[PDB]
Amino acid sequence: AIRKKLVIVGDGACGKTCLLIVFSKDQFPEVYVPTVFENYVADIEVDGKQVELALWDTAGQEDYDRLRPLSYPDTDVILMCFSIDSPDSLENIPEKWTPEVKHFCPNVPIILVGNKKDLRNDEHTRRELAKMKQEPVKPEEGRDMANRIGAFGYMECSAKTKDGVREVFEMATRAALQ
Amino acid sequence: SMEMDEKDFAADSWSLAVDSSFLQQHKKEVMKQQDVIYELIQTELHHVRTLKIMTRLFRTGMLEELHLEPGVVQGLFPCVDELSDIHTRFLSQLLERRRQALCPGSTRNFVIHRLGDLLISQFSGPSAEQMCKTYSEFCSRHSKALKLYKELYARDKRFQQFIRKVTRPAVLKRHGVQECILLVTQRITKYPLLISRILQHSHGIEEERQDLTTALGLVKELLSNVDEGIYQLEKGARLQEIYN
Ligand SMILES: *CC(=O)N1C=CNCC1
Repeated sequence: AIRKKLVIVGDGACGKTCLLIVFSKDQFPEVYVPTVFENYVADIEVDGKQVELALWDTAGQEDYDRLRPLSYPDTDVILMCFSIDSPDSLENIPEKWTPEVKHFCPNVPIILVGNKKDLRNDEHTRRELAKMKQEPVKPEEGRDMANRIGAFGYMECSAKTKDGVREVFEMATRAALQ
Repeated sequence: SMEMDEKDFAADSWSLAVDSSFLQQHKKEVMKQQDVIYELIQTELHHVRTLKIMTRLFRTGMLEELHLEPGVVQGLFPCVDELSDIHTRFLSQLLERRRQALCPGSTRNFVIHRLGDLLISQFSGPSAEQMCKTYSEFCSRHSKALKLYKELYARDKRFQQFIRKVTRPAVLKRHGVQECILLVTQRITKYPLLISRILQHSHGIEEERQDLTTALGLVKELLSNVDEGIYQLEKGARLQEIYN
């Protein structure tokens, strides 16, 4: 079992703490969702290979430009998150997060991940976004951004329903092995 | 950690830690506030435990079993004694506030109504200046500590042998040397998230809402100062690289 490091990046409230929690927790948090995530070492078997995947979050570090890069040393895979109910979080991907990740983590594969895909057909989400001349991020807008920033791939998930979560982490393990 | 505090913080939430007949006597808003307060104490208990693994398991184990210089060990675990003192003191105050709040006849049923005062004391005056200087120093020596660890593991057989031995227990799975260093660096940025969520459920008593709003401002001022004070050291860096 080789050791690989994963770091999740993206704007505040893009669902990155929730995503790490739902993957690391054996049972869905039905009573309390923790505010923060410390770290976790996942035992993952992908395509016949056993890997110890260390999971790290950057939540809380978004306003601290000199503290935040301390999370990057020896990263093997970056999960770059945006929220599907937030087109503004997708716009910050190529100008803010991508230049930072390519500077501190050169040659590290980036997986662009569209979080909260359940909100794409939520009525409160659609009504609130319409009050700002907006709509939920379409699948092709996510793929075009992933293509444009040179991402390894594009993936979507829902931490609320657990759909697509296991697939994101198994694909991140495969990317870390290349 | 000590068994007493580990059992008191074994449950996934405050709602699960207290007796269900005690939980039923409280409003949902109180339960929500208490769950985030419980998470702040539980993560402070885990943080202090991470620093004891660094000082007692790694640092002292290297000094007592290896033939490395004392300056090598200092480069691997910078400010760990000062950090341990600051956080063990803070944890002691949090645990005493909980113990004082227990119901007579109970070791688990409690409600913490006042916390903002304790958070203002920790993040103001001399204790805040000491956290600021210590975290500015720690975070500036972070990269050097990781590079020094990697150099020793790949070159020294006995150092590699020591690491494999002390990190073999399952309880140490997420607590290797590099993991402990990043765990400590990330701790300070968790405080505004925890305090903001506690403040969200603390509007009932106005003195408490104001004490938590003051405490949030103090933590953010501290983080901004630690961020400004960082200048990442490099092993064998030349004066020319520094002044350019
Ligand atoms: C994932 C989640 O629900 N939360 C994380 C930080 N603030 C509170 C809730």
